[PDB]
Amino acid sequence: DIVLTQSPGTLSLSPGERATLSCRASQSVISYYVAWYQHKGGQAPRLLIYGASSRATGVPDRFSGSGSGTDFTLTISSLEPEDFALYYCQYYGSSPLWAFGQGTKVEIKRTVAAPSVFIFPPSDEQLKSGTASVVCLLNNFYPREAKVQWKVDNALQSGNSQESVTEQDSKDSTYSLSSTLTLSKADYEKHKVYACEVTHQGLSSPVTKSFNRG
Amino acid sequence: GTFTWTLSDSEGKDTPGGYCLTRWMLIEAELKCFGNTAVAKCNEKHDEEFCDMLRLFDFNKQAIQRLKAPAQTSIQLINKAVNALINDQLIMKNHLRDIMCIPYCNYSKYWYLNHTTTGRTSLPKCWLVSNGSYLNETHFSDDIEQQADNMITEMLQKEYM
Amino acid sequence: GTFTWTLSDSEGKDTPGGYCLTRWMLIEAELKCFGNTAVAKCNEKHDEEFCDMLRLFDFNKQAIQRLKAPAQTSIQLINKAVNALINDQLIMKNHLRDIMCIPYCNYSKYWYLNHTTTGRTSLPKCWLVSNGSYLNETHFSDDIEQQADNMITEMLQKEYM
Amino acid sequence: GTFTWTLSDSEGKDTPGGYCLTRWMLIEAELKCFGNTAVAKCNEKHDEEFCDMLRLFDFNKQAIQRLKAPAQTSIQLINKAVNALINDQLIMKNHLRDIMCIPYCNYSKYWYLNHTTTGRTSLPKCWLVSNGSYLNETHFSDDIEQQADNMITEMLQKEYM
Amino acid sequence: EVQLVQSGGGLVRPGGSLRLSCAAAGFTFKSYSMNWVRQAPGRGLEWVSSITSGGSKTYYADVVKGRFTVSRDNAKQSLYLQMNSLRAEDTAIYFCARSLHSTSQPSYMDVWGRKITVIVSSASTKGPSVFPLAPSSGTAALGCLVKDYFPEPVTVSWNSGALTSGVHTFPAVLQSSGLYSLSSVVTVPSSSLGTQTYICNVNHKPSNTKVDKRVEPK
Amino acid sequence: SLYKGVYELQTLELNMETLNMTMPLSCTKNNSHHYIMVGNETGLELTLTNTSIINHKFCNLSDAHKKNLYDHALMSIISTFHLSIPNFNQYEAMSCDFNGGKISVQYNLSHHCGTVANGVLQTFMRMAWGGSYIALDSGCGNWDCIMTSYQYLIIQNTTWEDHCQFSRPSPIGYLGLLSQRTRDIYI
Amino acid sequence: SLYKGVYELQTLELNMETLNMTMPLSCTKNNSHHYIMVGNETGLELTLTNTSIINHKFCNLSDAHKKNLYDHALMSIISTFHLSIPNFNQYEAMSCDFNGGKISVQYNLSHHCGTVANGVLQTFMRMAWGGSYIALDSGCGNWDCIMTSYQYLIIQNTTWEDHCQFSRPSPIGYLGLLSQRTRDIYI
Ligand SMILES: *[C@@H]1O[C@H](CO)[C@@H](O[C@@H]2O[C@H](CO)[C@@H](O[C@@H]3O[C@H](CO)[C@@H](O)[C@H](O[C@H]4O[C@H](CO)[C@@H](O)[C@H](O)[C@@H]4O)[C@@H]3O)[C@H](O)[C@H]2NC(C)=O)[C@H](O)[C@H]1NC(C)=O
Ligand SMILES: *[C@@H]1O[C@H](CO)[C@@H](O[C@@H]2O[C@H](CO)[C@@H](O[C@@H]3O[C@H](CO)[C@@H](O)[C@H](O[C@H]4O[C@H](CO)[C@@H](O)[C@H](O)[C@@H]4O)[C@@H]3O)[C@H](O)[C@H]2NC(C)=O)[C@H](O)[C@H]1NC(C)=O
Ligand SMILES: *[C@@H]1O[C@H](CO)[C@@H](O[C@@H]2O[C@H](CO)[C@@H](O[C@@H]3O[C@H](CO)[C@@H](O)[C@H](O[C@H]4O[C@H](CO)[C@@H](O)[C@H](O)[C@@H]4O)[C@@H]3O)[C@H](O)[C@H]2NC(C)=O)[C@H](O)[C@H]1NC(C)=O
Ligand SMILES: *[C@@H]1O[C@H](CO)[C@@H](O[C@@H]2O[C@H](CO)[C@@H](O[C@@H]3O[C@H](CO)[C@@H](O)[C@H](O[C@H]4O[C@H](CO)[C@@H](O)[C@H](O)[C@@H]4O)[C@@H]3O)[C@H](O)[C@H]2NC(C)=O)[C@H](O)[C@H]1NC(C)=O
Ligand SMILES: *[C@@H]1O[C@H](CO)[C@@H](O[C@@H]2O[C@H](CO)[C@@H](O[C@@H]3O[C@H](CO)[C@@H](O)[C@H](O[C@H]4O[C@H](CO)[C@@H](O)[C@H](O)[C@@H]4O)[C@@H]3O)[C@H](O)[C@H]2NC(C)=O)[C@H](O)[C@H]1NC(C)=O
Ligand SMILES: *[C@@H]1O[C@H](CO[C@@H]2O[C@@H](C)[C@@H](O)[C@@H](O)[C@@H]2O)[C@@H](O[C@@H]2O[C@H](CO)[C@@H](O[C@@H]3O[C@H](CO)[C@@H](O)[C@H](O)[C@@H]3O)[C@H](O)[C@H]2NC(C)=O)[C@H](O)[C@H]1NC(C)=O
Ligand SMILES: *[C@@H]1O[C@H](CO)[C@@H](O[C@@H]2O[C@H](CO)[C@@H](O[C@@H]3O[C@H](CO)[C@@H](O)[C@H](O)[C@@H]3O)[C@H](O)[C@H]2NC(C)=O)[C@H](O)[C@H]1NC(C)=O
Ligand SMILES: *[C@@H]1O[C@H](CO)[C@@H](O[C@@H]2O[C@H](CO)[C@@H](O[C@@H]3O[C@H](CO)[C@@H](O)[C@H](O)[C@@H]3O)[C@H](O)[C@H]2NC(C)=O)[C@H](O)[C@H]1NC(C)=O
Ligand SMILES: *[C@@H]1O[C@H](CO)[C@@H](O[C@@H]2O[C@H](CO)[C@@H](O[C@@H]3O[C@H](CO)[C@@H](O)[C@H](O)[C@@H]3O)[C@H](O)[C@H]2NC(C)=O)[C@H](O)[C@H]1NC(C)=O
Ligand SMILES: *[C@@H]1O[C@H](CO)[C@@H](O[C@@H]2O[C@H](CO)[C@@H](O)[C@H](O)[C@H]2NC(C)=O)[C@H](O)[C@H]1NC(C)=O
Ligand SMILES: *[C@@H]1O[C@H](CO)[C@@H](O[C@@H]2O[C@H](CO)[C@@H](O)[C@H](O)[C@H]2NC(C)=O)[C@H](O)[C@H]1NC(C)=O
Ligand SMILES: *[C@@H]1O[C@H](CO)[C@@H](O[C@@H]2O[C@H](CO)[C@@H](O)[C@H](O)[C@H]2NC(C)=O)[C@H](O)[C@H]1NC(C)=O
Ligand SMILES: *[C@@H]1O[C@H](CO)[C@@H](O[C@@H]2O[C@H](CO)[C@@H](O)[C@H](O)[C@H]2NC(C)=O)[C@H](O)[C@H]1NC(C)=O
Ligand SMILES: *[C@@H]1O[C@H](CO)[C@@H](O[C@@H]2O[C@H](CO)[C@@H](O)[C@H](O)[C@H]2NC(C)=O)[C@H](O)[C@H]1NC(C)=O
Ligand SMILES: *[C@@H]1O[C@H](CO)[C@@H](O[C@@H]2O[C@H](CO)[C@@H](O)[C@H](O)[C@H]2NC(C)=O)[C@H](O)[C@H]1NC(C)=O
Ligand SMILES: *[C@@H]1O[C@H](CO)[C@@H](O[C@@H]2O[C@H](CO)[C@@H](O)[C@H](O)[C@H]2NC(C)=O)[C@H](O)[C@H]1NC(C)=O
Ligand SMILES: *[C@@H]1O[C@H](CO)[C@@H](O)[C@H](O)[C@H]1NC(C)=O
Ligand SMILES: *[C@@H]1O[C@H](CO)[C@@H](O)[C@H](O)[C@H]1NC(C)=O
Repeated sequence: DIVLTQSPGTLSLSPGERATLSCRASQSVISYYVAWYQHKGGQAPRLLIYGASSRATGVPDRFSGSGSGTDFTLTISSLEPEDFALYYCQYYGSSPLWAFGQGTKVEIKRTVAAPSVFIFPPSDEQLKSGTASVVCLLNNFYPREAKVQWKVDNALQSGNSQESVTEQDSKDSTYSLSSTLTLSKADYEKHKVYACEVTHQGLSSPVTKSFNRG
Repeated sequence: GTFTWTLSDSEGKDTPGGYCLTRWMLIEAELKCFGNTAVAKCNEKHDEEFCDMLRLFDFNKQAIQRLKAPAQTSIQLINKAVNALINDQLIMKNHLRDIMCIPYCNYSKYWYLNHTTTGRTSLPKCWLVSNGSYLNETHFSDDIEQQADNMITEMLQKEYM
Repeated sequence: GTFTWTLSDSEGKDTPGGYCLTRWMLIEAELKCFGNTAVAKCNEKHDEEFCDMLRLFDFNKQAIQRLKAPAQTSIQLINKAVNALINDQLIMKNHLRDIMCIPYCNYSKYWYLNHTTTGRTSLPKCWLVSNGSYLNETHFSDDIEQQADNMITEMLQKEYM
Repeated sequence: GTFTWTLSDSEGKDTPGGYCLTRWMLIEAELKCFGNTAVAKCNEKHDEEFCDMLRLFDFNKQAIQRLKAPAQTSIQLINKAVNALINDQLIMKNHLRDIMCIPYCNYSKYWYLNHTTTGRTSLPKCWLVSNGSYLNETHFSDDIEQQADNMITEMLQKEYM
Repeated sequence: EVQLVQSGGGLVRPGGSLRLSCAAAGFTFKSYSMNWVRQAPGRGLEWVSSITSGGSKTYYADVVKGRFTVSRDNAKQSLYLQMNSLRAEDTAIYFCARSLHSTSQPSYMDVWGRKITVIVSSASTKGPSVFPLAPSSGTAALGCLVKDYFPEPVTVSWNSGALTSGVHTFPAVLQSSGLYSLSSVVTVPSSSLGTQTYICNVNHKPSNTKVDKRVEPK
Repeated sequence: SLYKGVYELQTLELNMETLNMTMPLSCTKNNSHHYIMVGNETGLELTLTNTSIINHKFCNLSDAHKKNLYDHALMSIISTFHLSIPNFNQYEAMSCDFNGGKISVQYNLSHHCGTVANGVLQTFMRMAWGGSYIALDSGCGNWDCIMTSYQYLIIQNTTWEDHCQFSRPSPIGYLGLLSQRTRDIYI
Repeated sequence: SLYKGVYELQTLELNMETLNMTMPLSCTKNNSHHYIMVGNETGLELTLTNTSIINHKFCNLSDAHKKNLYDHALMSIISTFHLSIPNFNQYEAMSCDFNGGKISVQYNLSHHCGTVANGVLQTFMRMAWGGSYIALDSGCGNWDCIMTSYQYLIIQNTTWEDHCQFSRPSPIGYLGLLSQRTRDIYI
């Protein structure tokens, strides 16, 4: 089956810069069947480039199509706030009939920001049910690449927590994360000290926020 | 100019008109015939690659037959009949298609619909190619649909006649 | 290219369109006219020898009329208009027919059907010739039948209109 | 030869087929589109000046798009595609018309009918000119009538279909 | 105007079927080919199935082969997609788009219909449980926890919708039990704690649940 | 005001200027000056004046081809003109100059009907199709007996400006002589 | 599997080899070797190699015509090639040799865009239409800026063998350049 490789998977720029989105195919495909799309999470995807080079109606002149053989490129001359979204390349004719790329993410490049870490103990109203939840808030940081580790009595726990990342803000252009550590009320009383270890690129040393039960 | 070669392979057939391709005109295939209802579009349409080959083969068939062989395979004849046999811009169009990375016709493979019972055949349209590889069948499925629907509309008119 | 000369002899006629041949355009014959229903096939069909002569005579009629006579019968004009008046491959086809001992059209004699009462005329098709002798009337009787039947089908449509 | 360029501007339209003219292709005018019912006559008729310009603009659109720009605007390409894009005798006809003081087409101004409510458009026929002045609207009013009546007959067939 | 009218979303248990529809608006439907396209949660774009104009040839992706049945009614100008024997991974948003594969023009999907929410899960409809998240001692952060609810979505506001600055309603995640859960937090000044009352206004449109939890520091 | 009470007469005028990158465009400024534009920065100047620009009667084309310094695009359209000229037997009127790629060809028109000046003027009317009748008297009157008051036809290269004053640009001119090429020429 | 439930998709591939007696057939063997077959015992060999076969820079065509020893059929297709080549002003790359009818023409391609090597390569792609993209890089990418890694184009006569390895024979090639003949050539 044909494999569409979109590079890079994450892209950081600013309005007015040149975006060079690539798309690699496993087989020497036909240029005439390559197409590019812009996907906004709120609505349906929009066709930008069809036939590798042709621009669809309503697509601004800044978008451009290029490529031949196995290397195809979508290039935006100068960026705009509306252009910051996801982009997909496609090819029709091989297996599967409609091949789709991975997903090139276009985000605004904010100056590096440090996450404001907060830890939340499980509420007593929740422990009455029979299950505890430990929330570790990471607020307003850049970039999105951040790692959260859970240490229970200075002992790491893996797989028992769930992360959640918000989208880049409209004004400050930062991200936020909320890793929720879920444990049983019987096992939450089995321990005493709980902490989440935050490691970010904009951190000189890994910050750890903790709390003692009771 | 405009092509003017008229082919005639009506001898010993159910209806006058129509052309047949001998098993020596097709690679790894037996002989195939096409009805007069189909070849009639060759006298009208100025843009069918398969019609230009029919006039080219019917010329090759008649030239070898009705003219004594030259001493050393003279090319003087075909150079003066080329404009009356094919279309010089139909091949020039496929050049530009190939030049613009668009699937073109290299005049080798042709496809056509053929009914499973009544045996009615369509006019063979050219199978396109780009970077030396034929298009998959799914690349132009809607073209077959438009061509398969033309069969139904053309079938309707005979009963209406 | 493709011929583009459009003739107009509609003045003082029952219907617009149609062309007439003066008694000086025909040898040992008076003037003959043909309806707009017939000459309309000259703008479409790319293979009628009689239509190429109509455009050639209507050019000769207009060139002598609308251009002051040259000093010594200049040929510069007709050489540049020949491709827009006739079909260079229609004459080339008749060469190959003559070359292959096949009855060809030497552009002199033409035949046509003409109703005995209503006076409807067909488009004059060319009378063929081989080894310098015209074909007898019986050589292409089935061609007249196909042409005489076209008259009935064309007659039917007017009432259907 | 015979022109063979096929244009395709069907993306994002109600029906496949048809061509649109951008506001940069027209002087002092916004963009105008024409239905597939109209542009279909461009693949058939060998005598429409507006169809030759459509193939010329669709070539200019595709040539700039699908071929990297030459070093100093090379003319080698258009010289070999001219016979497959336009008709060399259609322009030669307008020469002879201008030469014979007959109103000719200088390929600039075109007229067309456009319904006041349903928005159906005809194929733009060329606005003629003689001694450097366009014909008044009344010079060819009967041509519009024959063209406006064709709209009614073409409208009737869709309901009959 | 050229549009595609989508419809057919819903929730089903794994094993049940679901029909997707898509009507044609303002274009010759029988002239174009129809395709189905889905997007799994937090995943890339995927191709489901395709049926040519005139419905002569049908194609499917190896995943939904057998479970899915694409059909079209060129008389009604409508596209359909039956999803017999659905599974867990089939939950996604689905789209119907038209295409034309011909010699004349390249491959593209220009006209698209809006999203179609399909959720295939064995869990049942349950209201949310709102647990507070308060801090303890110049700005602090407090929030709510919307845990164990089904299905999506849930809207959360703060202080009757007046408080908007610094609010972060996090995307919901699906727990191992098959129940969604999210947290809505807001950054507030430390000087207002114990003085400005903070309440989160959670509304669960499924089951019509309206919970107002008071978040106060411990 | 409306045809058949339901239809409107609407018009459109093509903007030929956008075809400059693909094909040359022909337009005339006034009676004397006529232009062919090849691109957006290069052009050719056809002019009709009583003043001679080349006194010598030579045409070293072979040398110009060796020292390839001209633009091939402009050499194509100047070769198309001379090849389109029929009945060219008086090579004394052929005066050319290509010093360092600066192309310039002159035709001696001062020499009755069917002269060597006739075929040159006929080719000129087709070359600048849009508005060439201004250079001749009763242009539609004749075809073979074509004559002007001027005595020299000078074709020099020039830079691109908005010279299209009397007529708009048009490729209809140049595209017509491509078929007349190497025809009616004697051995 | 069947279209409209009543129709079948069937195909046919034409055997171009049978047209050999009437028209020439063009086919390519590999990257370097390309062929035009005229008959069943005579052919022509187009090859692209970095090795030169003609050191001298002459082309005695007039002598070759006097001592008529070549095949007129092969002289027609070699004249068709050079006449189809546009913008041929560098006659230094033109090196020919016709000793006793043994025909052989060489083009010096080692010399940027629009060079004398461009028009020769363009004519070559049309001559061996079936499978000429293998000799160039990104053949569909360009038309005017056409270039290869090799430095010489040698066209020698050869005997007939089953050289059609990469592509099948086809007259579509040769029949296309018959209209481009004597066009875009300068005086
Ligand atoms: C139009 O385009 C198509 C696709 O690009 C093109 O088709 C291909 O033609 C070649 C040439 O015939 C085929 O290659 C063959 O491969 C088989 C299997 O390996 C070989 O055995 C064949 O060899 C024969 O010829 C040799 C030399 O003459 C002999 O020594 C040998 O014994 C064989 O007889 C041959 O190399 C290829 O398979 C097809 N591809 C497809 C997909 O069909 C076609 O040729 C183009 N048309 C024209 C007119 O060029
Ligand atoms: C197309 O083919 C047909 C048949 O091959 C061909 O027709 C023939 O044309 C010749 C030439 O006109 C005819 O011959 C005539 O015979 C009569 C009777 O003998 C003569 O009187 C004619 O002579 C005239 O011309 C002489 C010299 O100009 C004069 O001195 C004399 O006084 C006459 O005016 C002439 O020789 C012949 O009869 C026909 N045959 C038939 C069957 O009609 C026709 O010419 C071909 N078309 C073209 C354009 O060549
Ligand atoms: C087909 O025939 C028609 C009619 O013969 C012909 O139309 C005419 O074209 C000329 C040239 O564009 C028009 O003249 C204009 O007049 C206005 C008003 O005076 C001027 O402002 C225009 O000047 C422009 O160009 C100058 C030099 O480039 C600039 O300096 C200036 O600022 C302007 O931009 C121009 O001279 C004339 O009005 C029309 N006539 C009609 C009735 O429309 C048409 O050109 C012919 N087609 C072709 C392809 O030649
Ligand atoms: C020779 O041909 C070439 C190509 O055919 C042609 O180039 C094109 O010129 C036009 C007009 O100069 C360019 O169009 C512009 O495109 C930009 C975006 O790319 C638009 O923003 C522009 O719009 C503004 O200007 C318009 C007036 O022109 C206003 O009406 C409008 O409201 C905007 O304010 C404008 O449309 C086009 O981009 C180029 N082509 C390319 C590939 O760049 C060239 O002009 C021709 N030569 C000559 C002398 O005309
Ligand atoms: C160049 O073109 C010429 C003419 O277009 C072409 O000549 C023809 O070649 C074919 C095949 O070699 C000949 O056909 C044979 O005809 C005899 C009877 O005359 C038959 O018996 C033969 O049949 C046997 O062989 C077949 C395989 O070819 C088997 O399939 C069959 O079952 C039989 O066993 C065979 O059909 C044909 O006769 C000549 N033409 C003439 C006028 O003789 C020539 O081959 C072309 N050049 C090349 C290199 O192909
Ligand atoms: C055209 O279509 C072919 C596939 O052929 C089709 O197969 C069915 C889906 C039906 O529709 C048939 O009617 C039709 O013939 C495409 O070819 C395929 O190429 C890919 C990549 O080159 C192959 O994938 C590989 O598979 C092997 C194992 O077989 C793996 O090891 C590789 O890692 C890779 O995944 C694929 O197998 C192959 N398909 C076949 C049937 O061979 C072709 O790409 C497509 N387009 C063109 C221009 O030909
Ligand atoms: C379209 O399809 C039909 C069938 O689906 C094709 O018809 C079959 O064609 C073959 C070969 O042309 C015929 O075979 C011959 O049979 C006769 C005896 O009848 C035998 O003497 C011959 O030697 C040969 O074997 C077959 O009879 C025929 N079948 C029918 C029912 O007509 C048809 O050829 C296809 N059309 C095209 C253009 O391929
Ligand atoms: C088809 O056949 C009919 C009759 O079978 C031909 O009609 C007749 O044609 C002649 C000559 O064109 C007409 O003669 C003329 O009569 C008028 C008076 O009406 C006279 O003034 C003229 O000087 C001339 O003598 C004759 O009237 C006419 N008869 C009828 C009934 O129309 C017709 O010409 C044939 N068509 C062709 C194309 O030959
Ligand atoms: C034939 O006549 C009709 C009306 O008599 C023309 O239709 C009108 O055309 C204009 C311009 O093409 C349309 O304007 C546009 O409106 C949209 C919003 O609908 C706007 O977004 C665009 O920017 C533009 O302003 C107008 O809507 C349209 N009216 C109708 C009822 O369709 C038609 O263009 C004429 N045909 C031709 C070939 O000129
Ligand atoms: C046509 O227009 C051109 C350009 O405006 C005129 O040429 C100019 O003539 C004057 C007077 O001889 C010179 O001073 C300028 O240098 C010329 N300019 C150019 C660009 O050549 C020309 O005279 C006009 N011809 C007519 C008949 O009006
Ligand atoms: C064109 O080139 C030729 C060849 O170089 C020039 O001919 C020379 O003419 C002068 C004067 O008549 C002689 O003294 C030389 O002997 C000639 N050279 C040769 C090699 O024969 C000719 O003058 C050039 N013409 C122009 C206009 O430049
Ligand atoms: C015709 O083309 C030549 C060559 O491109 C132009 O010559 C240039 O002229 C300018 C001004 O005289 C000089 O600054 C350049 O150095 C010249 N270039 C070369 C290569 O010689 C000439 O100007 C053009 N003709 C016109 C009227 O502009
Ligand atoms: C293309 O095929 C030809 C013929 O098979 C190859 O030519 C041969 O090259 C070898 C090695 O130089 C010589 O020994 C033979 O004498 C050559 N034969 C002929 C008939 O010329 C050629 O090398 C191949 N080219 C490529 C790139 O594979
Ligand atoms: C190429 O085709 C010709 C014509 O079919 C073959 O010619 C024959 O040659 C033999 C031996 O010289 C003669 O006995 C025959 O009389 C010739 N045929 C005719 C019709 O005159 C030739 O042999 C073929 N060559 C190859 C290599 O197949
Ligand atoms: C082509 O033919 C000419 C004419 O026979 C050859 O020219 C001769 O060249 C030699 C060496 O330069 C001179 O000594 C002779 O005087 C020349 N002969 C004449 C009649 O001028 C030329 O060498 C031939 N070229 C080739 C490649 O064979
Ligand atoms: C090109 O054609 C010539 C002439 O037909 C061929 O020359 C023959 O070569 C063979 C072998 O070297 C000799 O036995 C013959 O006597 C030659 N004939 C003549 C008339 O000179 C030459 O072989 C052909 N080229 C190739 C590659 O075969
Ligand atoms: C065109 O009109 C002008 C205006 O008087 C006139 O001088 C000229 O002779 C006319 N030319 C033709 C060919 O009618
Ligand atoms: C054709 O495919 C080959 C295979 O990789 C590639 O190298 C070449 O660049 C392609 N050519 C074109 C014109 O797409």
